[PDB]
Amino acid sequence: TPSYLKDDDGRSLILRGFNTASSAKSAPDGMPQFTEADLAREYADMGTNFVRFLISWRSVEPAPGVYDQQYLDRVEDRVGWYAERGYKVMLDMHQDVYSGAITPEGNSGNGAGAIGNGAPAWATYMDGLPVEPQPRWELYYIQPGVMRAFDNFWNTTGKHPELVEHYAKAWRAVADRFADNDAVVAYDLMNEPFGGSLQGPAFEAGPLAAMYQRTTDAIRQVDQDTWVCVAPQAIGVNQGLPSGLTKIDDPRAGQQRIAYCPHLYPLPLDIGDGHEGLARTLTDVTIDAWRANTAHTARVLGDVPIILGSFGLDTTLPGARDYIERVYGTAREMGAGVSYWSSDPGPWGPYLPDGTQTLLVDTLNKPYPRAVAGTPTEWSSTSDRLQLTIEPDAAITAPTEIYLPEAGFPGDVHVEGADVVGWDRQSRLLTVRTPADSGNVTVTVTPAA
Ligand code: NA
Ligand code: NA
Ligand code: NA
Ligand code: NA
Repeated sequence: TPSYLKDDDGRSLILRGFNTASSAKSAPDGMPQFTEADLAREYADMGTNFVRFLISWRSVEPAPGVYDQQYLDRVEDRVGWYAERGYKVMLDMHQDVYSGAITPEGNSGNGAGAIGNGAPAWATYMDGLPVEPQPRWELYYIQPGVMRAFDNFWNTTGKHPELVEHYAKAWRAVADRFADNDAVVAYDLMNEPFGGSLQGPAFEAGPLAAMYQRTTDAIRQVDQDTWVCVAPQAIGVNQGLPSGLTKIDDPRAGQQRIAYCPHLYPLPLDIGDGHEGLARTLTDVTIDAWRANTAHTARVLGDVPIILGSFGLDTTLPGARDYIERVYGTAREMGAGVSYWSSDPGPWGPYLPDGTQTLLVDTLNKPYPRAVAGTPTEWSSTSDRLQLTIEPDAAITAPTEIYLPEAGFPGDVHVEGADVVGWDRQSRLLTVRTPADSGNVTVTVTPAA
């Protein structure tokens, strides 16, 4: 059965939010094009309680050994917006195709970029190997200069043992700033690791795991309590193949706080431009295969919690809502958190460029338990109902906290199996208390007559 991240009250967290935001990748100041008013809109429309907040190595460490505390001030400012609205934050050290420094035309400055993004220019060593224009961005991964930049980072070439050490110490700098931040729950060490010339389990169990171990150790010099979240290699594994990632040791006193944060991008959904016919058949197989592989690696890592850190699609495609609902149902059964890709404007996201909602908003805006006083064994919801079964824990005194959308709960609530402590119609938060002396408790929440 699944394991959960916990809040300071000991409640088990069911995490629902977005990646915010891809616009940070190219921004000179490292910040997403996302305001406090945008967060208020998100919360009002969907009741989210989590964010995978994109940060970047190029912003943390713009020159070797010279950390930018002003950038960290900016991150802290945004984290405060989230804190004020009761969100938990996972910071993602984000890259795609290594760096903006992989081409001159795509480099928005010092490794920032709209396509390639992440590492600072000083950490990018392509050794003069070419990077030719490609018709979709993912193809840059296999261009010679990008492959070489990764091979140098992982020190496959033997020429750059320092780069992983810089990466680990950049994470330590972030962790030193955020250790005492009560809204931060997780550090996602690297978006979509790619091995370059080294592929599969030899990469994952070799230099990838070694970087995760070094970085975990560095973070634990300054932060004992934040969950350290590790990803498999993305290529193949995103598409349903197994990971060879191996266990990371957590030097913290007591129980380990490592979590697993894989992504889900079925190939048939992409190539088929939607979720109908044989593409749907094969995407459903992918989801199920992915679930089994994800559960396996989460066991290997020490029976750890899971966060689906990224998944998404163009919501206008045939079958999109069915796909989204399938993924969220799977995450629910797995006890997984979810950060959807992404909050950015356009048909993948919740809002179009003019601020109009896509179908994503209504799809995501469902009741869910946010923080449960005990282990949630099973739950379900529809627009106007939620049911939740809880394995009791008498040590927890904080109430179970549940989001109820206005759409289905226009007035008061009726709760079977628990006492209502609070029903805040402004914040949309229901708080309930359940007995801890009668075994597993089932709570059913419906609109008042
Ligand atoms: Na900058
Ligand atoms: Na460079
Ligand atoms: Na924290
Ligand atoms: Na340990």
